[PDB]
Amino acid sequence: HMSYTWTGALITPCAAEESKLPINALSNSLLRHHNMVYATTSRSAGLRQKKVTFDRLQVLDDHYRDVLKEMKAKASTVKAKLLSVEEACKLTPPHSAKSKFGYGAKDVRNLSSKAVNHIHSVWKDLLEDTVTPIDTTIMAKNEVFCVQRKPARLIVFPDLGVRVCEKMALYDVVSTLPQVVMGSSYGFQYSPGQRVEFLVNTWKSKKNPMGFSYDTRCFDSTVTENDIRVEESIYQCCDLAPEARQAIKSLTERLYIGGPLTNSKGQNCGYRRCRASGVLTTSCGNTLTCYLKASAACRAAKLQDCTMLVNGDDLVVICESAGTQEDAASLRVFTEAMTRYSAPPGDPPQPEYDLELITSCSSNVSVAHDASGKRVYYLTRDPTTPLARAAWETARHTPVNSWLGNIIMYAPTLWARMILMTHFFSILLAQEQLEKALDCQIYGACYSIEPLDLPQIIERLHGLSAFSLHSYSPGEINRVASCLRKLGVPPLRVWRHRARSVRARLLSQGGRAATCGKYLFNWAVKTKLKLTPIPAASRLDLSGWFVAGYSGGDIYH
Ligand SMILES: CNC(=O)c1c(-c2ccc(F)cc2)oc2cc(N(CCO)S(C)(=O)=O)c(C3CC3)cc12
Repeated sequence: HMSYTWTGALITPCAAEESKLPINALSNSLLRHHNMVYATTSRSAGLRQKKVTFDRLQVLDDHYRDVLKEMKAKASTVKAKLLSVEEACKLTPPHSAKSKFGYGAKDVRNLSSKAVNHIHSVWKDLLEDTVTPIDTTIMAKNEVFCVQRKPARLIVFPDLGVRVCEKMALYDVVSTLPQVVMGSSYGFQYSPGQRVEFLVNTWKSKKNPMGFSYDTRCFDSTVTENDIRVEESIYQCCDLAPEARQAIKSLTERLYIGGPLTNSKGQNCGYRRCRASGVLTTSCGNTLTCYLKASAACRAAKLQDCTMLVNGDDLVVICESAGTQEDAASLRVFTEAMTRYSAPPGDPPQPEYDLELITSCSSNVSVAHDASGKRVYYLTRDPTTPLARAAWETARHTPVNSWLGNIIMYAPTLWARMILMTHFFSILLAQEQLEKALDCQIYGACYSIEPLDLPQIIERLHGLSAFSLHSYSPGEINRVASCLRKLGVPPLRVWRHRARSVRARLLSQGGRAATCGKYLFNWAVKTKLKLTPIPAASRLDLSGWFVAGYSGGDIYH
């Protein structure tokens, strides 16, 4: 019962891959220790293949089937619609990988007849054939990290035509079902501000709160055929159009449960029997499956008043404490239950008695103070990976601008405000590209965003306090400072100095540029302006934003 079988054909690249940090005239203004930053390449895919390849065994008990019955009871209340071809086509990213069959993402988005004709033929075939495995391309991801080296992650995805049909059958399902089935535990529903609020209120809801993060070793590889059938049975509880049901069963049999792996050069690389990383249902399936198993394991471990927070394969549980020694015992029982369900941990879970000491999705809760002095809670992280990618993006144009994503999702943080906003607005001012829309990612979904609209977006995801936070905590300041020394990034005082320059330059352009200077950089100056609610922030249609996650899902807004 192996996650993968392999032929020995290599996972080949699509193009030239750089492993070393590109340097330009801007590089040393951000980061001087360039040998610390690297990009993963297909060269390391061979190592990743070994890591992700193992036997899965599953022992399913009454807690499991009990939780699944409840999950299905809530699933049965969901009505989901089929998307039209044209609705699905406009959800396709502009630089989504082109079809093998003679069209690309822009053909799809323009509703070109060749594209649409092929998509109708793929759909007709899904309705007619519920057995034939669907081909997938396997590729190494190119992502940037700091040293102390990870191997390349693997992306497995079907043809463009198939991807549009997934949207047609399942987009409304994966968008509406997870909140209904999991309620407040479904993490992708929250803005970062709503998410902190939920965590703190949940932490406060307990008499003696304890919490842990539970992170599964190679989650996609732990997902069995049973797990993918159980997900399908949940989707099928929904009130669906008959073609949707058939297409969902076809996509499950032929794509989701498994299939042949082909490289970029067309060679058969092997065969998948676990989760594909680049299908529509990756995030939702993972979130459901992770919730099912973890809720069941809570019951096996008799944890009092478990609150789950689940996003994909990331899981935090906050529950009632039984004292440190017994909590420790209980976590091992939790871990014992999860492992039996084929979800063992990378690192064993540790109980925590301070909300700020729990880390999941690389992030933790911390505290600062707003204008009035009142404490505000916010999500932050070690800035190392964000900064290493900022350094890469200073010298190379990338299809996803992590700096922009990081400004949006960590806008209230010290390091995003002082370093990322300062640095990238300076570059944008110099190139006169403040109004140029840039592709970025929030919860795995693709967004095209104009840097000038950041103040609006930040106010909506965080509120006006994002522009007013101060008196950050000694622990947080310490981590950032230490990261800046390790990477060879100038100290925070240099950034305050440059921010005043950036601020004045932005004000000197007037308009939306001036708004950016006023709101984003008010922290930089001594005589603080008063920051009132932004007129335009109310106008912005933030629907699609924070209903669900779509990591690997090939979704654009
Ligand atoms: C189950 N885990 C969670 O819900 C998350 C926690 C977390 C929870 C409890 C805790 F004690 C410490 C941290 O922090 C997060 C940050 C992000 N973001 C970053 C995505 O990498 S963000 C800052 O955009 O909100 C996300 C995004 C993926 C939805 C999810 C979580």
